[PDB]
Parts: sequence; C-alpha cells; structure tokens
Amino acid sequence: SIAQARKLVEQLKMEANIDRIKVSKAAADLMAYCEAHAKEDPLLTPVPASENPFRE
Amino acid sequence: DVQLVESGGGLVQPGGSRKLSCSASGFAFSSFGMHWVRQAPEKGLEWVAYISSGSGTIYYADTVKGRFTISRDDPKNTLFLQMTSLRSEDTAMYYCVRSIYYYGSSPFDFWGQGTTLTVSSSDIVMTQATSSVPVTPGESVSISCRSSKSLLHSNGNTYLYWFLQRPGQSPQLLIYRMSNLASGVPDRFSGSGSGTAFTLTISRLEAEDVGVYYCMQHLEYPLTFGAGTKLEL
Amino acid sequence: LDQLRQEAEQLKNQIRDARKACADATLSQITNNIDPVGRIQMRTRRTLRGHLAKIYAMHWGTDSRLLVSASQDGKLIIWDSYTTNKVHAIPLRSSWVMTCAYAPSGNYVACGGLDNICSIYNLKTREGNVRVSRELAGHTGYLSCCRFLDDNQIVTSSGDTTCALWDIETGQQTTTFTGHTGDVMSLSLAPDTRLFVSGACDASAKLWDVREGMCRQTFTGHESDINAICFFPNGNAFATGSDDATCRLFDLRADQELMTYSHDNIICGITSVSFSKSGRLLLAGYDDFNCNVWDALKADRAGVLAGHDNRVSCLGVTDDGMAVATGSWDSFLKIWN
Amino acid sequence: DHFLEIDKKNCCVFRDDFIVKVLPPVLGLEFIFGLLGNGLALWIFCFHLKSWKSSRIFLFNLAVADFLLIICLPFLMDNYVRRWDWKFGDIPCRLMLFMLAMNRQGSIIFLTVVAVDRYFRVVHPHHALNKISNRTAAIISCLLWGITIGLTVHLLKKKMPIQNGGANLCSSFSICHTFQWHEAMFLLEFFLPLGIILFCSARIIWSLRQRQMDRHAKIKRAITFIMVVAIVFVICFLPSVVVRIRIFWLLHTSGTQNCEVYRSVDLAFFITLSFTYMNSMLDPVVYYFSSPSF
Amino acid sequence: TLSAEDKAAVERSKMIDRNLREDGEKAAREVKLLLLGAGESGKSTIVKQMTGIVETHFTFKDLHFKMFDVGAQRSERKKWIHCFEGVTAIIFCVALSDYDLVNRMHESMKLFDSICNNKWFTDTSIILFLNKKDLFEEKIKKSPLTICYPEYAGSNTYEEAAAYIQCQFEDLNKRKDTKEIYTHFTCSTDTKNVQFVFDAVTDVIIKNNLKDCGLF
Ligand SMILES: CC1(CCCc2cc(=O)oc3[nH]c(=O)[nH]c(=O)c23)CC1
Repeated sequence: SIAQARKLVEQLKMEANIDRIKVSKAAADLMAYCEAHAKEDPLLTPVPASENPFRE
Repeated sequence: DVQLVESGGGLVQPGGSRKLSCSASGFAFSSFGMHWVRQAPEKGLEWVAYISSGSGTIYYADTVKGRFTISRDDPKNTLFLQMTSLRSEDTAMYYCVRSIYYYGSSPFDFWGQGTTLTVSSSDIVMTQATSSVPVTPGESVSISCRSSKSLLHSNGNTYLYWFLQRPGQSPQLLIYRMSNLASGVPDRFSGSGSGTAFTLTISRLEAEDVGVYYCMQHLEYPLTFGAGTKLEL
Repeated sequence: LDQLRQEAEQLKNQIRDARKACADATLSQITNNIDPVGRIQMRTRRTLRGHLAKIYAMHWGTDSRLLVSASQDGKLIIWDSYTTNKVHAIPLRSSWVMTCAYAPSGNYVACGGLDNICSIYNLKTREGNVRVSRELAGHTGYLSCCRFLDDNQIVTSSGDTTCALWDIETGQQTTTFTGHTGDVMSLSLAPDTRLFVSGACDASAKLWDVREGMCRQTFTGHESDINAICFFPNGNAFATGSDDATCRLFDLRADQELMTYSHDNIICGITSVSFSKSGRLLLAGYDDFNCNVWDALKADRAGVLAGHDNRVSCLGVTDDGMAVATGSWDSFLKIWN
Repeated sequence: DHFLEIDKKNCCVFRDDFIVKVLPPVLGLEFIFGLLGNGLALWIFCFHLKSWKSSRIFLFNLAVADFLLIICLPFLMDNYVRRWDWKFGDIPCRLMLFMLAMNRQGSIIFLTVVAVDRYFRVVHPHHALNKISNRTAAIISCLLWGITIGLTVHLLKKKMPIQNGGANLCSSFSICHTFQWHEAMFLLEFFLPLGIILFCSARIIWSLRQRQMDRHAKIKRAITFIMVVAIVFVICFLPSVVVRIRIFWLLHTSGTQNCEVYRSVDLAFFITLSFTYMNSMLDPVVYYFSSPSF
Repeated sequence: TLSAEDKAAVERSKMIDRNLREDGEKAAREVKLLLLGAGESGKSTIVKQMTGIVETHFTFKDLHFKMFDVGAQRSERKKWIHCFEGVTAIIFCVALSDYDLVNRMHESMKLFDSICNNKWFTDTSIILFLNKKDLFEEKIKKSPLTICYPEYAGSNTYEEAAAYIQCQFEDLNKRKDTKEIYTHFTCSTDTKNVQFVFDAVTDVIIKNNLKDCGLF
C-alpha cells in the first residue's frame, strides 16, 4: 500500500525539521556536568565506612 | 469495616476464672500481632499481654504473670485471654489492640470497643507532668511527655506513640515514632521532640479534639503509658 | 509508490548529510585530557537469598532502601536492603514474568510478562494484605518493560511492536505509540517525565513525547537487537546495550552517536545498562556472568563486578548513588558498594 | 604354651615373625594410595563441585570415614614391625581400638545408605524420598554417625595395655572362649548390609531392562558400576569372616587347651583382615573420580 | 542487640521464608510440558484428550502435569524461548494428513529442526505425535506420497509411508546422544495418548535422577 509509505515520509520530514547543535558543544556540556557533580558520587570516590549504610 | 468485637466480661467473684473472646472480621487476622490492654475506672491505660503472628512470641505484664494466659485461634478469627484467680485490682475495661510490624508499618492503629469487668471486693517510667489544661477553639496548644530512659535507638528510631481518647469511646492512634502522622488523622496534629523530651502540638484547635492524651513507649517490654493530660473547654 | 520511496531515500540522505556536517570533533579526543578514574573495586556487601528460579527484573524504591524483584517462580518480593529482611511476598497469577517496577511514591508496584497483561498492586491497604488493584489488557504481545509516571499513569512497552500510556483509574490506553518494526525490549523515562526512549529489535531507538505522542528523532548505529536503555542524569543523553557485545552513547541535541564501549575479549550481548549518580561511570551486565564498569567519558574498563555464576539479567543503581544491585539467572541478588 | 590371662577369660595369644615381614609392606601400599585417593577427593568436596545435593553428602561422609580409617595405619605399621609390641601409652590404645572399629563400621553404613539411595531413584522415580531437603541429608548423616559412635563406645571403658610375658598387646580380636559383642557385631556389619546391597543392586538391574532403557550406553556403564561395587564389597569383607567362622567352629570342639591348634589360623586372620582397608583405598576408584559427573 | 520492632520484623521475614520454602517444595513435585505445533496439526484435539500463554492441568496416576501452549505469541521466538529451558519434555504435534499443499509438511519439518537443535533444548527429550492417521490412509489410497517427498522409492502402503515420514522426522536431530525422541501415532484414539506421555516422562525422570546421583 501507500499509507505506510506516506506515514514514513511524513515522519522523516518531521525528523528533518529538527535542528542540531555541534558535537563538541554536547561533549563540553557532558564533561562540565560530570565535573560539577563528581563531588557527590559515592561509587566514584569511595565514601568512608563511618557513613556507609552497608557495612559487611 | 475493620471492626473488633469483644465479649465475655461481667461481674466476677474473687478467685474466678473468666475468659474473654475477641472476634475479628475485616482484615487479615493471621498476620497481625494482637495485644491486650486494660484500663482501671479512675486511672489510665495499662498494657497486659501480647501474642505474635504465628504464636511464636508471648509477653506478659508483671502484675498478671502466671495468672493470665493469652492465646489465639487463627482459623476462627478469635483472640482469647483466659485468666484465673482474679483479685480486686483487675476491675477494668479491656481492649483488643492490633499491630503489624514491618519496615514502615504503623502499629497500634485500630482499637477494640472495650468490655467492662467488675471484681467483687528496669521498667521505663513516663511522666506527663500536667494533668489538665483549658483550651479554646482556634488556638494552638502543646502537650509534653517525659521519659525516664532515652527512647532514641542506635538505628535512629525514636519509639514514642501518641493516643487520643474521646469521652465514651476507644483511643485512636495519632502519631507513631514521634513524627509520623497516622492515616486518617487531620493534618492539624504535629509531633516533635528529642530523647526524654517529647512534645505534641495541636495548631488551629477545634471541637471533637477534647478528651485525654497519652504517650506510650515501644522500646522494650513491658510497654508503659503516661498519666494523660485532659483537654477541656 | 516509487515516488514515496524516492522521497524517503532522499530524506534519509539529507538526514545523514546533516548529521555528518554537524560533527566537528569526537568526544574521546576532547575528553582525553581529563584524569582517569583508575581502578574501581566493589565488594558484595549483601546477598539476598529468597528466590528459587531465574530472576528477570528488579527496581529500586525512591528512598534508596527498599527494592522489588521478580522471578519466574511466580513471586514478587520486596526487600529491606539494609537488613536483608523480606517486607512482602506477592504471588502472581501467571509465572512467566519479564518486568517489574516500583512506584515513585511507594504505594504501588507493577508486573507483566508473557500473559500480555500489566498488573498493579496496592501495597498500603487497611486490610493488612497486598491485593491487585487493576489489570491492564490490550497488548497483543508479551510485556517487556513498564515505568510509573505517577500513582495514576504508567507507560508500557510490549513485543507487539507498540508502546502505550495507560490510565490506571479507568484502565484504558490514553495514547499509543506506533513506529517500530520489531519487538520493543526496553524503556527509560526522562527525569521530568516529559519524554522517553525505547530500544527495539530492529536495532534502532526512538525518542517520544508523552503529552501527545509521536516520534521526535530516531537513532541508528547498532547491529542487532537492543536489550537495554537508560537516560543520562542530565536528561540530554542515553546509552543503549545490544546483542553485538557493544554499548553506545547518543545525544539528543546533536542527534548523533557520541562514543562506543566495546572490547575484543567480550563477544556476548549486554542484558542491562545503568549510569551512576554523577554520570561518570556506566555499568552494564553481560551474558558471560560479569558486570563491567566503564569510564563513560573515555570508554576504559574501570573495574569488573564478578560474583555471579549465571547470566546477569537485571541491574540498578540507587537514587543517592550509594549502592548498585545486580540479579542473575541464579536465585541471588547482590549489593555492591 | 601361649596362655594369657585377659580379664576372666581364658584365651591364647600368639606372636610370629611372618606377621612382622609380610604385613608392613601390604599396609604401606594401601596407606599410600589411601592418602592419594582420599586427599584429592576430600579437597574437591570443599573447593569444586558446587552442586552438593543430597546424593553428594553421603559420598562425602563415606570419604571422611575412609580417610580417618586410613589415618591410623602408621601406628599399625609400628605395632607390626615389632613382634606384637606397643610403644605408646594407655590412652593412645584405648582410643585407637575405638577409632579403628568406629571407622570400619561407618564406611559400611554409608556405602549401604548410598546403595539404598540409588535403589529409590530408579525403582521409585516419583517417590518423595528422591527430593529431600539438603538439611535432612545432614540430619540423617549426623544421626547415623551417632549410631556408629554409640555401638563401639565400650572400647573406651577398658584398660587395653596388657602384658604377655615381656610384651604388650593392642588387640580386641584375641581368640577367647567368650562372646563379647565385638564378634557378633563383627559378623553383623557384614552379613546384614550384604542382603540390603544384593537386593537393592539386583532390583535395579532388573527394573532398568523391563523399561528397555539399557540400550543407551550410559545405562550399561551404570550397570557395570553397580555390579562392580557389590563385587568389591564381597572381595574385601569376606575372607576375614570365613576365618572368624572357622575359629568359632574350632572353639566348640575344645574350650581352651593345646592352643597350638590355633597357631595357623589366626595368622591367616590377621593377614586377611588387612584386606578390609583395601576397600577404602579402592572407594575413590569405584566412586568419585570415575563418575562421569564428578 | 535489636529493639522490639526489629525482632518482630525478623519474625515476619522468617515466616515469609517458611511459606516460600513450602511453596517451592510443592511446585517441584510437578511435571512441566511444552506443547508445540504448526497451527493446524491438531493440538486442540490433543488437549481434548487430556490471550497470551494458555495453561492446562491434569492428573494421571497420582502425578500432576502442567502443559503450556504458546500458540498466540506471534513475536520473535528467540526473545522468550529461553523461559522454558528446564521443562521436563516437549510435545510436538504434526498432522500426517497435512502434506496436501499450501509445503505444510516442509514447514513442520523446518519448525521441528529449529526447535530440536537449540542451545536451551539440548537435554530436553521430545515426544512426537503423528496424528490424523485415518485421513492419512484415505489420502494415500488416492494420491501418492511423492508430492511431498519426490525422492521416495517404495510401495504406496500406509505402513511404509508412515515409517518413511517418521524416519525423516527423527533423523533431524544432530545431538543423537544427549536427547531422545519418542514417537506415537495418535489418530484421535483412546487414551493411550496420556499413558504414552506418562511412560516417556517416567523415563526422563529416571535418567535425571541417575544424573543427580553421579552414575549417568
Ligand atoms: C591397633 C593395633 C592392633 C590391631 C588388632 C586389630 C587388627 C586390625 O588391624 O584391625 C583391628 N580393628 C579393630 O577394630 N580391632 C582390632 O583389634 C584390630 C596395634 C596395631
């Protein structure tokens, strides 16, 4: 049929309507978020056993 | 309908052998640990006996140890308290409180109706100080209750409970573990405090809030009740 | 028609060209300057020992203490992870269960599987027992994932190629999402619960809009079925885990692949994927009975979590980031801190 | 004359040098393979083979009983190199003679339990006893070990060091004109489980062919591995019984007089009794390693 | 070193494990069978003899059986076939009269070959039912078997054709040593169709028990 093809074409047009930022910018924001919030990651930096809810 | 019905109490001669039956209908009776609580006429509540789910744990009060015996019948949904050799100090109204214990549960939520009985003629101490204070609608009042031992535990829980008893009725749970509001209780009730110093506040007071207010401890058996502060006017 | 096919191929070519043009520098070459995290060693703090068959799913409560697990012995178990106590144990009508969820508020849980039905359970009842609150029917394939939006909404993905947003109060599909060409195997809600992503068996992922319902963008690049998906904490990226022994990171704004997490000694597929609280480590469960921790910014194996004797099927990380729980096809769950 | 006065029992005790040369080698040969077989298997039973169902627990108990029976060979070599002389104390004899008799009987109890367990799994496949919990497989083991300990505890309440002229004896099997429950039990622990083994081993080979499952090669290998064990048990524990029955026969013609008539037979008794340790060293061969699963 | 509430919670937990153990012991005493077919083979009449998955329970000689019919699952078989790794046996139904056209016998052969040689179903034996045999005799009397099997050299007799079909189905398993195939001619007959299942399952259970021992 053609209804499926028409729906696919409309979906492709809708996706083509999207604008995209540069890749380096996205990497920059990801790195900035990781660095900003690295201070409160118990799995990353092993928390001392005194405030560890699991002993096991 | 989570009603509890108690029957079998009445006039007894000294040294009797009366037994009371508590019938439950409206909840999973097999998974609830059931208590027995009495109340002398011109006095306050006093915990009596307890039986666990599966009947694996039974505790008694010092006053009735060896004289009262507790038991349950799961398929018939009945709770028994067989007592022998009564004395004049046992004349009291008996309640049939229920309690379920898992992480985050609220024990002592539903209280029975009370069955009166008349007899022919290392324990934590809780002090409630004041015994009467007049209030007015639209005002905010605070009630204090002090414990002899620190109720705060090594796991962070402060085992303190609050109860409200309307005139001619059964007590209903208000606060459990000193901060959590019971289900169905209006939001105008609040609880706070630290070890050996607890305070319940009632902001924006109105009617149907008068009666007697008690405090209880669940840190270790036997459980104890405060004297109770009566709220009037 | 031939015109439709020509237009579709031209649009695909234009999308590929725009994607290529928007790329200027790889993430790895930008990141390499940063400090590596080094070796990561985690020890089995707890072992939950209740089930009697393979464990297929698990979920964490929002208080970071209670969790629910589902196994093919027809049982749902809620654990107190601090003391390894069993708070509840719910027997299921159908023993073929492939998914599990925990409500954000803690009142409800969900279930589903080969019976094409999602079941909602009411944990906090005045009767003292856990009872089924609503059964949601209308899918024509097995259920693969489910996630709560709130106490009254839920979104499910099935093997009948479709996804749907339900309404537990009335039990009717408020919206249906239909754009895939294979079974849908995974689901992940955005932090604000306005978007979500799905990983299907046609080696593609799509970004939907919950409010009205339509596919915004589709991300390709894998070679086989996608078995797991998870959102980055920022809400602007997600990672997929497929059957060709690889994991990838896609970015919503750039609409392009960013990095690939593969190694030569691994040839088995990935069953589950999750991040860490800061979004620096990416954990992934494999069929070779191991869970591998990846330096999410440099694609370096930081550590290994080897304590399971069978395939690791489920994996989650607490909301405060203090622990990670793994289940496997033996009947044991483990907590790694 | 070889008349020795054991406690109110008239007996005859002999000494020989053939028992000095023949026996230390045959004890050492069995001893070395005993360690070689019961160490590797016992290590595997704790390190590898994480199955540990009800079936494996009984084999573990058999292995530990066999290994503990082989532990006490060096003392026997020490006692046999000398012409029947004991150089230890009063306690390391009242404790051996108990360890020997409590470790010989445990092996026979457990290799009968294994036979019954295998009988119940091919003749009554759907019985409830084939799926007992792993805790019952330990409760039963402890109860059987207790029964084993109780039956041979009377050897702890006797002063065993006795002097025959200028020598010492650690012997519970002296030829005496009495019935002392260490001979009746000696006959019983062979004759009683022999029937249980020959019945449970012949009802398997007969019920495994009416179902016509023997065409599979593994069923033939299992049938051979079932006849082999019943043959090994008979070969090991049965020349000793023959000799003991012979002396019991010869002890009714006379009470005790001219003990020279006992001179030949008891040398054969102590020579044949050393075969009963071959059972424990062959047990790794007929179990464990030879299993296609272990 | 536990408070009252913690002790009560531990007691409730232990009761939960006791109930779980009892339920697991009850469930382990049951026979699980997986029923497969080509859609028109005759699984319906087989079920008559004794929206997602369909379950059927029956009892024979104090034994409890459970049969799972996956017929309405029109999704990728690879994505849920590992759920059934561990069933006691697999029951495969094929109609002897379905060699007419619309090829059907070749589809059945392909399905049997794919299911028999699988990573998960390496040790699970297979019980094969070749049903609708009176129709097969009627069809043989008129049309020859050479339509479905061109490379056939034998007389057009029911016995020879049935034996040829059985052999061509049975020669499809590669692991001829870890797996066994039991074949039966159903025809919608009396009950032997449950007695045969009982015998096959008893053989499977005996072999599993011998494996658990260590001799196998
Ligand atoms: C322990 C010594 C005596 C052996 C006597 C005897 C023979 C034996 O080997 O096996 C035996 N087993 C027994 O139970 N009792 C024996 O007397 C016995 C000093 C070397």
